[PDB]
Amino acid sequence: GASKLRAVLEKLKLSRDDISTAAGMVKGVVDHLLLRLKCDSAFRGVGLLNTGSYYEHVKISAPNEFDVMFKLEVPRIQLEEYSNTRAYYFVKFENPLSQFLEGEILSASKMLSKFRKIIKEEINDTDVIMKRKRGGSPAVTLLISEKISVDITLALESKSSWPASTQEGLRIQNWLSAKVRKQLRLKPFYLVPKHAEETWRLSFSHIEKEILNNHGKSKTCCENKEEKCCRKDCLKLMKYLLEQLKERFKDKKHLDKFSSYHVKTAFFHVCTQNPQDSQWDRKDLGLCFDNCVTYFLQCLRTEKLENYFIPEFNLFSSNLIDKRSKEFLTKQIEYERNNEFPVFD
Ligand SMILES: Cc1ccc(-c2cc(C(=O)O)c3[nH]c(CN4CCN(Cc5ccccc5)CC4)nc3c2)c(Cl)c1
Ligand SMILES: [Zn+2]
Repeated sequence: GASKLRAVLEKLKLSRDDISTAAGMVKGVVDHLLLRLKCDSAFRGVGLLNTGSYYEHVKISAPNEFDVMFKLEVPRIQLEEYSNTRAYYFVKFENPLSQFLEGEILSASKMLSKFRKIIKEEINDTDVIMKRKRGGSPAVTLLISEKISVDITLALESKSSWPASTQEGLRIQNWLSAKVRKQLRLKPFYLVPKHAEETWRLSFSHIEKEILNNHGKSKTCCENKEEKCCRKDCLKLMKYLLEQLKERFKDKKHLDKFSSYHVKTAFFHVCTQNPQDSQWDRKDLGLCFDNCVTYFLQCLRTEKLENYFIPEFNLFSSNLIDKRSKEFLTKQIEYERNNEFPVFD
């Protein structure tokens, strides 16, 4: 444990907890968008994923940045792995999405261009302007007033068994048990637009809250005084460590490809590595956060960070992130641990 780390966590808790109208402004915009979308022939079956919450945030230090998902149920889906990528698929199949068919394969580009057209129109009809940024996921980014920012992703939902590329993924059997792994694999999966082309990426982002809210080997982890663990605290600190380094070097482009997602992935790989709750004692926050920082550094150096669900998908391959960018971050983190983590004060 370290006192500095707890002070950072106390600051992050107060920004998250204090009175804010922001969620209300976002709910207003989202509820309005959903109504204009449910009238469209193609987006009629659109539903907000997790209709009840605090809307989900991409940043632990930014209370004004929101992350939202609109899902479309896609029964009787045929998936085809593109170029042996393990995570990117062609979507094959009347139905409402038959309009976006280009032969047999579903067009994401055309679906996103339509989704954008409808949102861009609703923006004019409280001031909400669509941020100029263009990319498949998030499909849309809105700036509400001056401070509030909302990412909106359009995703396809499938209730069929997870694709074969996931068979060895979610290696939680020595931590959460074989019984829990089997229960989670019965949950749906998502397909989001992203190029490896008219390819969709497999997404399991919805599995995170399931694990975070029931994260111990003991069924009573964090339910009493005797069983207080630091797993959630280590993830918040790992995320905050990346966010602060990204902010510091925003004028350069060396940390542009790194995201909270990479930090989450490496963190859950440490959970598999250290499955016992005794390896996560609240008193050992310092050493636990150190095990996290060390593992992430090893990922950067070896250029290896497997998708937690798709083991043959390396998020740190040279083709996705060049070595110079990795070596830059490796140098910045190594500086932070050798200087009592200055980004935290
Ligand atoms: C044990 C475990 C479980 C889950 C994950 C996981 C996996 C994925 C994945 O893609 O498989 C993730 N992706 C991202 C970033 N996304 C940005 C866009 N958001 C849209 C949204 C917004 C609101 C409501 C739904 C959706 C969701 C969060 N964190 C992810 C985390 C990991 Cl690592 C380990
Ligand atoms: Zn716990």
